[PDB]
Amino acid sequence: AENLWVTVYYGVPVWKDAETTLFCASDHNVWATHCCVPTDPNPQEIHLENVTEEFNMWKNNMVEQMHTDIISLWDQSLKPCVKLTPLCVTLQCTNVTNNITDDMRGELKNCSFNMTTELRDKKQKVYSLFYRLDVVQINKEYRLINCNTSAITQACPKVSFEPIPIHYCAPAGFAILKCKDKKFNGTGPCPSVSTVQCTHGIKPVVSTQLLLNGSLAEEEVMIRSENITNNAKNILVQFNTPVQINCTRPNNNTRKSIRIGPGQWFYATGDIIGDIRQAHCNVSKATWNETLGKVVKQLRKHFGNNTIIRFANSSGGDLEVTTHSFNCGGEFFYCNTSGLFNSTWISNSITLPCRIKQIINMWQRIGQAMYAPPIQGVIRCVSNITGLILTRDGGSTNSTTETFRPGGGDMRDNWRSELYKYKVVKIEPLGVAPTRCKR
Amino acid sequence: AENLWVTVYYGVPVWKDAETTLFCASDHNVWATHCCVPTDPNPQEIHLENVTEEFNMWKNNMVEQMHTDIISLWDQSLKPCVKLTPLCVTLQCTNVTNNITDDMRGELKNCSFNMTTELRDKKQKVYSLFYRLDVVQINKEYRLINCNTSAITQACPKVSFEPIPIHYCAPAGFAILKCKDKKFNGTGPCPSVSTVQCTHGIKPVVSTQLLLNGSLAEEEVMIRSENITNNAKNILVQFNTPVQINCTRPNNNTRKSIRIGPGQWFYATGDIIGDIRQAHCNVSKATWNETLGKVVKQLRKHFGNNTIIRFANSSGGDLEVTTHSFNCGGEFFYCNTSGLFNSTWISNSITLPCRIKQIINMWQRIGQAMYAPPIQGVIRCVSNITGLILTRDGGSTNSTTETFRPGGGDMRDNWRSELYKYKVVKIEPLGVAPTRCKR
Amino acid sequence: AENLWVTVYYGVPVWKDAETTLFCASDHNVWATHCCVPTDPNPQEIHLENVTEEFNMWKNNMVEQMHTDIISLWDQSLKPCVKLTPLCVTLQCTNVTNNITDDMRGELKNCSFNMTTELRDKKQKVYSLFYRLDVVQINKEYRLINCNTSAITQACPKVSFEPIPIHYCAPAGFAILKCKDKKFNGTGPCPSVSTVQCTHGIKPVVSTQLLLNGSLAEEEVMIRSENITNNAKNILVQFNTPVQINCTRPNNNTRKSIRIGPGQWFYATGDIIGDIRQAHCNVSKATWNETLGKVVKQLRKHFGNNTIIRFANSSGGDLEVTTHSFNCGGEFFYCNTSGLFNSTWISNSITLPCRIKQIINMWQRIGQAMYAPPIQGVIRCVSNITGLILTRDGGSTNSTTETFRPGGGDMRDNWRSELYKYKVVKIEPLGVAPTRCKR
Amino acid sequence: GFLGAAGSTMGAASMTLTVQARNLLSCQQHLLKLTVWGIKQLQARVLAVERYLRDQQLLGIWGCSGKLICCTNVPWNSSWSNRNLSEIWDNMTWLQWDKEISNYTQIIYGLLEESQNQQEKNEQDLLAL
Amino acid sequence: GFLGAAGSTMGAASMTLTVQARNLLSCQQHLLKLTVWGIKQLQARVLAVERYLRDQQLLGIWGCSGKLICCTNVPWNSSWSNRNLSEIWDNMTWLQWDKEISNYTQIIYGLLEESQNQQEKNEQDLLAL
Amino acid sequence: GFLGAAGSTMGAASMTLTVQARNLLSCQQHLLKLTVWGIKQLQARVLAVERYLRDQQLLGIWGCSGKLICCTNVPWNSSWSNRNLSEIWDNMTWLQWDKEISNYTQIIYGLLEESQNQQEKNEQDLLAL
Ligand SMILES: *[C@@H]1O[C@H](CO)[C@@H](O[C@@H]2O[C@H](CO)[C@@H](O[C@@H]3O[C@H](CO)[C@@H](O)[C@H](O)[C@@H]3O)[C@H](O)[C@H]2NC(C)=O)[C@H](O)[C@H]1NC(C)=O
Ligand SMILES: *[C@@H]1O[C@H](CO)[C@@H](O[C@@H]2O[C@H](CO)[C@@H](O[C@@H]3O[C@H](CO)[C@@H](O)[C@H](O)[C@@H]3O)[C@H](O)[C@H]2NC(C)=O)[C@H](O)[C@H]1NC(C)=O
Ligand SMILES: *[C@@H]1O[C@H](CO)[C@@H](O[C@@H]2O[C@H](CO)[C@@H](O[C@@H]3O[C@H](CO)[C@@H](O)[C@H](O)[C@@H]3O)[C@H](O)[C@H]2NC(C)=O)[C@H](O)[C@H]1NC(C)=O
Ligand SMILES: *[C@@H]1O[C@H](CO[C@@H]2O[C@@H](C)[C@@H](O)[C@@H](O)[C@@H]2O)[C@@H](O[C@@H]2O[C@H](CO)[C@@H](O)[C@H](O)[C@H]2NC(C)=O)[C@H](O)[C@H]1NC(C)=O
Ligand SMILES: *[C@@H]1O[C@H](CO[C@@H]2O[C@@H](C)[C@@H](O)[C@@H](O)[C@@H]2O)[C@@H](O[C@@H]2O[C@H](CO)[C@@H](O)[C@H](O)[C@H]2NC(C)=O)[C@H](O)[C@H]1NC(C)=O
Ligand SMILES: *[C@@H]1O[C@H](CO[C@@H]2O[C@@H](C)[C@@H](O)[C@@H](O)[C@@H]2O)[C@@H](O[C@@H]2O[C@H](CO)[C@@H](O)[C@H](O)[C@H]2NC(C)=O)[C@H](O)[C@H]1NC(C)=O
Ligand SMILES: *[C@@H]1O[C@H](CO)[C@@H](O[C@@H]2O[C@H](CO)[C@@H](O)[C@H](O)[C@H]2NC(C)=O)[C@H](O)[C@H]1NC(C)=O
Ligand SMILES: *[C@@H]1O[C@H](CO)[C@@H](O)[C@H](O)[C@H]1NC(C)=O
Ligand SMILES: *[C@@H]1O[C@H](CO)[C@@H](O)[C@H](O)[C@H]1NC(C)=O
Ligand SMILES: *[C@@H]1O[C@H](CO)[C@@H](O)[C@H](O)[C@H]1NC(C)=O
Ligand SMILES: *[C@@H]1O[C@H](CO)[C@@H](O)[C@H](O)[C@H]1NC(C)=O
Ligand SMILES: *[C@@H]1O[C@H](CO)[C@@H](O)[C@H](O)[C@H]1NC(C)=O
Ligand SMILES: *[C@@H]1O[C@H](CO)[C@@H](O)[C@H](O)[C@H]1NC(C)=O
Repeated sequence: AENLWVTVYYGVPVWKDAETTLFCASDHNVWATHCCVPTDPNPQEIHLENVTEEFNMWKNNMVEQMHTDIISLWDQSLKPCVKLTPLCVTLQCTNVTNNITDDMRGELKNCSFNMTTELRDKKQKVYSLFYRLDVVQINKEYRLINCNTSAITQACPKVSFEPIPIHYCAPAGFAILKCKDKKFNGTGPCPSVSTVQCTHGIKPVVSTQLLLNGSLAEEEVMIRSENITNNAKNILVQFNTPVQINCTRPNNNTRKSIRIGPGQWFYATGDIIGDIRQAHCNVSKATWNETLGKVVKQLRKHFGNNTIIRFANSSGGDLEVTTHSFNCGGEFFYCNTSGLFNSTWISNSITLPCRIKQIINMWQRIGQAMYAPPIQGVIRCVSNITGLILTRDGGSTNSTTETFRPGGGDMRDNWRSELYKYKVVKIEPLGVAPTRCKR
Repeated sequence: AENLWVTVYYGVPVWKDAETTLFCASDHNVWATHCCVPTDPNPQEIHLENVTEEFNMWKNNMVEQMHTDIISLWDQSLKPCVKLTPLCVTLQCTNVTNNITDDMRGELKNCSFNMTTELRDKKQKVYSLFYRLDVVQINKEYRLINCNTSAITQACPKVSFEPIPIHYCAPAGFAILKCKDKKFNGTGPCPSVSTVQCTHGIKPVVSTQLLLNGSLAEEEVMIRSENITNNAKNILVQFNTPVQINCTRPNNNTRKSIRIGPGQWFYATGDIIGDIRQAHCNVSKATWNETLGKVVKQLRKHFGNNTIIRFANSSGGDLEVTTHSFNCGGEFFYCNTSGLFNSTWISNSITLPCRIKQIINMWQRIGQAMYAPPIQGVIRCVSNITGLILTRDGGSTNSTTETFRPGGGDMRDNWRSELYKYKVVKIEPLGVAPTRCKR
Repeated sequence: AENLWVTVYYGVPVWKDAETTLFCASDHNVWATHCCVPTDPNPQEIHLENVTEEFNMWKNNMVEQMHTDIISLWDQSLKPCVKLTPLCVTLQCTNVTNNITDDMRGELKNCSFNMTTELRDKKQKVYSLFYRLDVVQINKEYRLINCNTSAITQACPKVSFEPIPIHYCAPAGFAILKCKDKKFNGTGPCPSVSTVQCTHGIKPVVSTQLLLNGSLAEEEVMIRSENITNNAKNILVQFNTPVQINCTRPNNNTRKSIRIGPGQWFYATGDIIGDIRQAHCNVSKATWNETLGKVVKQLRKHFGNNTIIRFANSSGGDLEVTTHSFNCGGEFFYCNTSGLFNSTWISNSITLPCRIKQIINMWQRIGQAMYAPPIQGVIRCVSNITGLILTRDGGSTNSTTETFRPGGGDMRDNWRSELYKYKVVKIEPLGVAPTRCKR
Repeated sequence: GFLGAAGSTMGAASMTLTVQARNLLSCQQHLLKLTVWGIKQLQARVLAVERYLRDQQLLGIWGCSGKLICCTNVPWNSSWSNRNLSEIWDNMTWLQWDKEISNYTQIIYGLLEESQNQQEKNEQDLLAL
Repeated sequence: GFLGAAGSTMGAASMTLTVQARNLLSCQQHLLKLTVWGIKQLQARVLAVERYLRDQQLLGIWGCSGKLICCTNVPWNSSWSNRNLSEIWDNMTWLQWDKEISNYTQIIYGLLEESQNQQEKNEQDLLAL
Repeated sequence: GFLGAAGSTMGAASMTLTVQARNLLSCQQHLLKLTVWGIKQLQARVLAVERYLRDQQLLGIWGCSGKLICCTNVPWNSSWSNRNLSEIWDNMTWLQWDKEISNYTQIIYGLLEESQNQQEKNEQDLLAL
């Protein structure tokens, strides 16, 4: 009766959820190269009036995409460097005692061994220092820890892994939508959507227990989880103020280069210059014991105004789980965080010792090991704690006192909080509608 | 006079013969991955009325395409596994005698040798069993057979090469045409053409002399050849009924894992549990000596109603030529087929012993060798003999008695019979013709 | 007032300078394969009437493109061949004295050493001859020269690097413009431009000091430079007549193949058959001392009718700088050119001894070395000297006598003179102009 | 302003069709050596081209070519959406509309293809006449 | 039914032009790691696109764009095929026809290109008038 | 004769537009194994396709499709080039002309896009009327 006909339109502003490959883009570092295409210096962020969309940070393929690419890049940049297979020999070791402080006793070992020279038919006696974490006893015979499980390679002493903020950008035909609501918590509709060409800069920082160098929420400390109720799930906490942490490795180190083949050099840790001290991190007591008060108030929102909130130490397991894995300056620290989670909250300078390790299983895989060459001199790091990874045990439904503990994580979780506001969609420009025109 | 003009048409159903790359597609196996794209569960086979085309199975590039890809995939899946270079040492060997049946005497050797441990500076004494085919005498000193010619690697003990039916599918702009006539024999016009998206499933089975697990002709046993007259060419015979063959390796095997480096494991054959017996295959006598009668009748069609047809044994040469190469369960068998070809035909349970080999030159190339890890327990295989590869010598023009022998082949020949009915063409949608219209 | 409208045209013959990837194309050699796509046998060279363009040979990315690709191809063709790491052993060496001419005394060394056999646990005593340039003293103990710096591999004794003329061809949307003026000298407008599909054939010849086997200018000897005035820059001289040079390596060589592993063969230089003589090159005195007269006249054009021109020997530095690097027959010669540049010019058979080297650092990089297998029999080379690479020192502004010396170069310079006439542009087919039509 | 019309009504959004259309089509050694990232960039570029061309082919087949808006002769079925024009062009977005139509997409496309085949045959015959 | 009209006469086959046209344009880590099979899949896809576009460019140049059937002003040469219409449109397939014409393909294409260049110049001049 | 008209005047060069257009769109194991040269050949081919398509999309958006010459309704601004027609079509090449216009290229393209959007809306409304 209406006599309407199908009219075809092309260029219709309609889109559907999609999963594609984002291409990277920055502004001797590995991310200096794998993010060359410069971002626009003035990204074209477009506010969309009257657009509401559903977001889900726990099902975000951008998180998965970053994870795959960080690992893939990592193992490509180290591909051409010298293998340390020849170092997997029987070592003769003793304790380092020369000016070692009492707190470090037995931590370092002085090992001598028979290793080849550049000529196939000649050997040399060399020695180097190792941290005890990487040396396994076989009266003085020791083995490197990776020898019964994996191949060990030397990280290229030229390749930098200092985090670089990187941006993800959409390919043609795609767009990245950003959630700009306030107090968005993981999932559900976000009645404030803006379209961008690229994400903000995100640093590919790797850590456990404490989240470092991210965005500081916006208004208030926020608690997010896939489930909350199910204690098997993690709770991510994002701070609205940084807690500054100062970490150091005080020993003044030197290096020696040992030929292990024709054009193949091994970097060994030499004698420590001066007094030998323990690595550690400083957290301001008066900032931490205030920042947690904000976390506690937000937890009561879900756990009860009259409940008891307790922060306990970490649980059992290996260093990668029970300690704070901290990568800084090029060295790997394993810090003891028990001094940060020791309190009971009711309704009404902190020093963390650290260990240093050189043989690192960078990703939880079997068959590879990375040797981190030592850094000359001393190192000091300054960083922003921007959040927590917490787990929960009990209370709630039984008898008060929910216990929260710092936990480990899946790597992804450290990026999940920054990729949090973004979703990838594809544009579908064709569509039809009834009109009054006929050819 | 006719006042006709050129009219341009696009979308014309015309095509020309073409050679392109087909992409694979199935429904820890290597073909689980290199054929992911699923086929349509209901392929769109279209009968073409009144279409006759020339086919040629001997010039079919689909056969060549499969050959290149089977080899290429083979050497990629085994690329990351451990090399066995360190095993190429002087061995001290003796005969296996403990409960060995008389028929197996001297077949297995017990070899001990000096091999390294995971540490560069330590050695271990180990021993393993080998089949005599892979061990060469240098009074008791032996070498592995590949040492003077090629590098040897261990097949990955996780990668499966069990044949998977795979399908080939045309890329956009191409189509695969199928010959659906009856009794089509290699070359010439086929007045029954159907268009398909993909081929039927073809299993990438590798064998010599006997063709296994293919399609069972349709109506009658068929004999096909590039030439027939020229005895230098092979004759392929496709059966219209399977002959069931049951093969086994009865020895109950075990395995031991030997460290040969940091994260590098070698799989050795350990002691045989219980009685040691000879590998063999069973062919039903009453099926074989009937199936050949059909083959003989079809041969008389080309060789004479009153001639004499004789099936003789294989000729000289190495195992890959003179025996039936059979790959089953992951082990390599070399079976003696003389019991299958021993008869004279005129107008009017069979047991085949087998040998087992572990160092396999999988393709006829120089510089590589594959070590097949042993299978624990025992294996039994059931398969369908679907055809023969035969060669001819004499008779015909001289003085009766054509002799037929099982022959070897070019690998391709085992796929040639399944890719037999398919041809690849490209579509050329533009064309012109005279009409009565002017702009 | 004119009432003109924008009219859009597509297919406009307009272009802009551009840098893209050219694809190669020829007519066991590496360039037999990396230049397969055949050129058109009759290239469509189109003269452009009234077209003048600016060319610059010193900023030509085609030169850079060739350089990157010659190196990239070089290291790919040698990728799969055997490493000679096991040869880096302590050598026991003495002088070769059997029928060695006096001029060659001490040039060759007879070295014996302990090298492994195909079995990991066995050794063999072998010996081979080396040129003294590749052997470094450690009373008789010697090392191969590359052992303290780089990995050494054996050039594949099957891969040919004989120069093949190759052509560069434009990709779709691009064109190569050729400068066809006469007496064009490096930079500036060329009022004679022709469009081609591909360049002429250019042989990828590598040399120092003397330019070999190129195009012989056209009318007169030409001198080209980036600057002329700045003596820090090189001067390239292109001859209008070839000077024929005959080079040889007279010693009758043999070879032996030594197993150094399973399927791994090393090619050693065996005893010299007959008398041992010095390698050398012949330049006709009566051609050289005439060809330079032309060069001198052209130099006076820029340096003064009444100045003094002196040709002096090369300066200090290593062989790759101070000698004529000549690659011929597959062997590497280092020839002494002092006999060619020893004269003072005013207004009014030459024998060059050569050394042979086997361990070659083919490109000026650190960490790789190529071993050139010896050639059996003797070799003789005939080539065309087509130009010079000269440097200048003083005179001009001080007190007469400009001194010219043969110099080294950047590799690129040997191709720069052939890629000299070509420029790459891209076509931009859209444009607009005012017309009198309205829709 | 690429998706700026997303919250606009269907009618108002018809004025930005070129804004969306122009954004549907569009290092050195790092990607060339890292032959594991190049063969992502090529895949991304090839896909963008293929998607663009599939849309152009459908428009061509339906008789709508070189235009952003085309009238066709296929009648609207009230059964695909029993709404009047004042419910569609005003007070509704294109995103909402797609949800209303989705299931009938293939019916409509098939009808558009058939209409053009008939139209082309008629043109050829009329010109010959 | 992609090649279903293959045995049909040239006339009858004109009704399936969209059947053939729609089929001329159109894992994860396995192909990305096996950077020796990826760079077959990319080649296959790139080629399909290039072939499609070459046909579209010729149609565009000849003045036939966005249509499956176009009349042109180039007269038919009886020397290319001295047959009447009842021998061509009836009782003959397109495959047979291609064999009849093959050698004259380039002549016809060259003529179509020239015709369009003249037609476009005339349009520009007529509009200005 | 691909760039044969390069020295011709703008007017004369209008007769070779198909010469230039036809050349803007267009081993085995060596490139497949040398997966460091293949992923140059694919890049070269993909780029040629993308460049071709970007030009075609602009022509489509401006209302100029399937033609080498299109009149548009955007008036010429004397401020972009204050020359008369006898200075432009005669005694001047296209290469020189591009230098004269260059800076105003984006203004002109933006105007052409706007003109077509208005023209399409008017067609839809007129047909409904
Ligand atoms: C390197 O330094 C460490 C740290 O001092 C040395 O470890 C020491 O090892 C001895 C023997 O294993 C431990 O003594 C034993 O303690 C148990 C405790 O009940 C006692 O029952 C035994 O009778 C004996 O005293 C000693 O405590 C331990 N040191 C510490 C702080 O625990 C290590 O041996 C040194 N390695 C060397 C010198 O190679
Ligand atoms: C492992 O078992 C095999 C199988 O028995 C042993 O082979 C045997 O080797 C001996 C010596 O080479 C053969 O004996 C000789 O036979 C010839 C035949 O004419 C005869 O002239 C000689 O005087 C002598 O008797 C013996 O026949 C052969 N066995 C068979 C079945 O052929 C092999 O030596 C055993 N290896 C060991 C114990 O290391
Ligand atoms: C291989 O042949 C070369 C060439 O003859 C041998 O070199 C010779 O080495 C000796 C000792 O180093 C040189 O003699 C010394 O010369 C200096 C010159 O002032 C003199 O002061 C010393 O008292 C002594 O005479 C000898 O000149 C040198 N030959 C030449 C031509 O320079 C080399 O030693 C031979 N290598 C062997 C046999 O291993
Ligand atoms: C081991 O320590 C001694 C003592 O150093 C003191 O204690 C240290 C913990 C730190 O506080 C130093 O600054 C203190 O001076 C070192 O010997 C001293 O070396 C300085 C160097 O100039 C010298 O002036 C002092 O007189 C020295 N004192 C003595 C008793 O010798 C000693 O060198 C250190 N050993 C090593 C290996 O570093
Ligand atoms: C070697 O064989 C003996 C005998 O086994 C018998 O003969 C075999 C061929 C097979 O037919 C077996 O089933 C027969 O029993 C093995 O010794 C026997 O082991 C079984 C195990 O329970 C035992 O009951 C018998 O009494 C044993 N007989 C004797 C004489 O010891 C023997 O273990 C076999 N050796 C190996 C290494 O397996
Ligand atoms: C070393 O040289 C002798 C002498 O050869 C002569 O001088 C040479 C430089 C060259 O000119 C040869 O042609 C000369 O004949 C070689 O011994 C001669 O070998 C030939 C071979 O038939 C023989 O006829 C001569 O009589 C031989 N003369 C003598 C004195 O033996 C000798 O073989 C050469 N050594 C080597 C390792 O080649
Ligand atoms: C194949 O050929 C047969 C005849 O040779 C075609 O069948 C004819 O189709 C016309 C269509 O109207 C009928 O009128 C005739 O009576 C049919 N003939 C017979 C004998 O039945 C058939 O259509 C052809 N196939 C194709 C694809 O054209
Ligand atoms: C090196 O080998 C020799 C061989 O006897 C041994 O004595 C020495 O202790 C070894 N050195 C080390 C540090 O293992
Ligand atoms: C870190 O060092 C800075 C240096 O001035 C200091 O101000 C800050 O308080 C330190 N942080 C902590 C946690 O002590
Ligand atoms: C291992 O080496 C020792 C060294 O003397 C030798 O005696 C022994 O027989 C060797 N063992 C084997 C099995 O080769
Ligand atoms: C193979 O085993 C099955 C098992 O039942 C048997 O029926 C069949 O006859 C056997 N085949 C032969 C050839 O004996
Ligand atoms: C090989 O090794 C033995 C071991 O004593 C030594 O005597 C001999 O001189 C070595 N040979 C060479 C040529 O180095
Ligand atoms: C090179 O050899 C040829 C051979 O005939 C000779 O004619 C020519 O003069 C030689 N060249 C020189 C520079 O002597």
